[PDB]
Amino acid sequence: MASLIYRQLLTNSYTVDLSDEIQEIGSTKSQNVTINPGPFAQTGYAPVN
Amino acid sequence: MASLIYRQLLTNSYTVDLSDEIQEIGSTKSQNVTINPGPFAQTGYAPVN
Amino acid sequence: NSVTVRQDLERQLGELREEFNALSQEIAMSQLIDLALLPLDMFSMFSGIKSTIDAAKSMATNVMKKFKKSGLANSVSTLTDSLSDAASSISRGSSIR
Amino acid sequence: MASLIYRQLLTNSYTVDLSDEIQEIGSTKTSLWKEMQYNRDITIRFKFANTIIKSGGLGYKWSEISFKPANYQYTYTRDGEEVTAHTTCSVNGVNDFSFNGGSLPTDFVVSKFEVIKENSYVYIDYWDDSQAFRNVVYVRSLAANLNSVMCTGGSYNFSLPVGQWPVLTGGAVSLHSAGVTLSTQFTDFVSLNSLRFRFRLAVEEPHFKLTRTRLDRLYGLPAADPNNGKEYYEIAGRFSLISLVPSNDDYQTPIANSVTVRQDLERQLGELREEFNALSQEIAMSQLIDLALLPLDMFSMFSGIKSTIDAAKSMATNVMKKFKKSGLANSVSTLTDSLSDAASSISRGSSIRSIGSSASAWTDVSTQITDISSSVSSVSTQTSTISRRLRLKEMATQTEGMNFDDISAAVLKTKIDKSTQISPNTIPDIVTEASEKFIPNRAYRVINNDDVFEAGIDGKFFAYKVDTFEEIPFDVQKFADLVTDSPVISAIIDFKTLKNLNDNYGITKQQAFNLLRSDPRVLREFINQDNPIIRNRIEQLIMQCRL
Amino acid sequence: NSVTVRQDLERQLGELREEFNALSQEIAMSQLIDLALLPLDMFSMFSGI
Amino acid sequence: NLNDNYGITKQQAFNLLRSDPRVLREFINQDNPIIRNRIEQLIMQCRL
Repeated sequence: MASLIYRQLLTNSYTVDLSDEIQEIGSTKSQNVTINPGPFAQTGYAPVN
Repeated sequence: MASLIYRQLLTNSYTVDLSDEIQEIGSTKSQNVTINPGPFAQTGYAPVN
Repeated sequence: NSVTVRQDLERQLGELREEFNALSQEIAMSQLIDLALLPLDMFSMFSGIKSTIDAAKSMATNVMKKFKKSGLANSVSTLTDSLSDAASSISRGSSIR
Repeated sequence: MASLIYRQLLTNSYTVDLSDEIQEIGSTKTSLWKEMQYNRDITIRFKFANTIIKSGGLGYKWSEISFKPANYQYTYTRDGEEVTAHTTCSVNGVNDFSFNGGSLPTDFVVSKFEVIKENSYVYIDYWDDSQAFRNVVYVRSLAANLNSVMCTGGSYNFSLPVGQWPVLTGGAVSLHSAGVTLSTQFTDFVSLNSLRFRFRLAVEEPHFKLTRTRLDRLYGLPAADPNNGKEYYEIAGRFSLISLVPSNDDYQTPIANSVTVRQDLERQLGELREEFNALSQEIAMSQLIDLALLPLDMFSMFSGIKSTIDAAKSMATNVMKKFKKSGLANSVSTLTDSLSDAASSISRGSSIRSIGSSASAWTDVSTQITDISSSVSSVSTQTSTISRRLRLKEMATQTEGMNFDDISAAVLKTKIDKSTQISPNTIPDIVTEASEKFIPNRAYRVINNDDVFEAGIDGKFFAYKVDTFEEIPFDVQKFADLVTDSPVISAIIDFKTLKNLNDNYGITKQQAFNLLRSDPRVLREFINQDNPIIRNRIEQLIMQCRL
Repeated sequence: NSVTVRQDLERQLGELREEFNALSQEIAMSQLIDLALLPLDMFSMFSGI
Repeated sequence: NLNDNYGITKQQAFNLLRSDPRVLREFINQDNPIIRNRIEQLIMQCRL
């Protein structure tokens, strides 16, 4: 029935995962960002003459 | 109640094979993965003698 | 960039099954049959899952994979092909009763 | 029964898209058959290659360090025999690392630098010489147990005009085999098939560093020296194979090999139809009716196929994607469109039709246009058109009483399981033809408060009473608009057979009620005991389904 | 990188809804009733488009 | 409201079950009763 067809449309969700992993595997590159420090020391070279 | 639950767990055998095939063939044709250098410049005293 | 990750193991299935029965033996009664009338789906059968760590799709696929090798699947397949062959022609005239 | 089989296999035609896209992206750039056991113990030797390219100038900039598919050989001694092997390697899903020294032309820089981590794969193929290696064109299943290898990496150094040379040491990836399949391989125009091995990865503790560079504690085997100056990589393991051979009719003569695939059999269509006519001529008496009750889902439809390729489901649903070329999917699409757009146009679409009893699409849209035959009446034409349309539709939506597609798929299964010569790639046309070419002309019935009539796609039609049997004169419009909004009874037993059966053998009331409403219970109970004339009618009807 | 916008594709539905209303004003009266009776499935709805 | 028109003794046990399209179709096709207004507002009642 139309309402039953609507519930059927709700049921078959086990294909969206297949679809988007298909999208991902044929998609562009992956990447891995790296780590960075915080504050610093503000040093120099005093005894120069 | 359960009738259709066990019906659907049994019918989707036609889809599980598609799933394993597509995951394998995607594993075959995966593209390259490139890391990012990061927001820093790594330098050093190169020409020592 | 560690040495590697290490998947963890799990206890043998016997203790799981016995404690599963021990958990069954304190189920409610009226709400059980109250639930036993609503025919849900294949979807909400696995809607509420714990921590869903990139697992729901793979777990559903694994359920579908493992379900077809059960005794019930073999029994229904032998049912259907046996009746198809029986109706196909006069294949078995009279061997046993 | 089989009505729902056709419905949900048609609805599950949205899955053809994933298969089509993945297949496109993966190629961019009784039995008369017997199986042989094949369990030959195996081991394998590996080898890795590399490619290095510098940039012209002062010899300070380096462009790419990359892997490359290599192929070696070795001489095997197992079971007291000698065999030679050709093997090739490959890799996919490699991570890319880089190191910039700056811009001025006196500093070291490498642009592309591939290293393997826990996201890649390695591919291996065999070339044996035993007869097991020659029977790998038709295989049922494949499995292999292999031992892991604790592979490592070596050390490479550059060379610069001034200063001591930069070195690059270390590399370590463990291997774990998971998955075996089939492929082809060639090196000297010797193209013939082989089997593939895929592996998962794991890296170990050693540090793979670069000297005097702001770089340390790299994890993963690089492409500098993946061999440590060694020769091969010893990996042993079990192996299984259950391939088959196209054996002859006899039993004393097996075959020592298998010749080839893509053989030009492709046997001519039309010569694969008369044997179905014979099979139907020796089909059954009543057990097909027993078969015509259980709804045989997609799993049970192809449970006993016994093939070598699992893509049968995708093609077998592409077929009810592809009735676009026939008149099944086209008919449902067109008539759903007609009902849909007739439900929105009151201005023009609501007045451009013919007349039944009221503005309905199931009756007057049937009388759209058709060139008339030599000599017929009028009412026959409208009855034929409306019966044809509600035939094509009401069958595929819902009804009461046993329906004709049930027996249609019944004869389908009786042919498929008792075929004895069908390839996995000829069913995706037999199913289409049988869904269309069968069921040529069947009549339909509906009950209305002791008043009942019938018509079919032959130009014939009658009307008669329930609790007696005589003809009453026919009318059109009230009958049309009462069949518009009622479940219909697929007339398995037509009017003349009912009249003859009542006249000769008599009938009780309960039998009349449960027979006029297409209940298979009374049908089987009646044809089982003594096979009267309607046994002839049903044998003709199952004879009628020609192709 | 770009300061990603917090809205996407709404500027189409925002104008499409009113013409939905305008066209739905003049639906038929008897034909949509029996348009509901046939169980128009997942394939049928999305085919004739 | 409709009970001013008779429609009784076979239509009550069906239209009260509120599930059969047959009797409502037969009413809507020729009678043009209050139910026509009811379902017309119902159709309008789902604006979006």
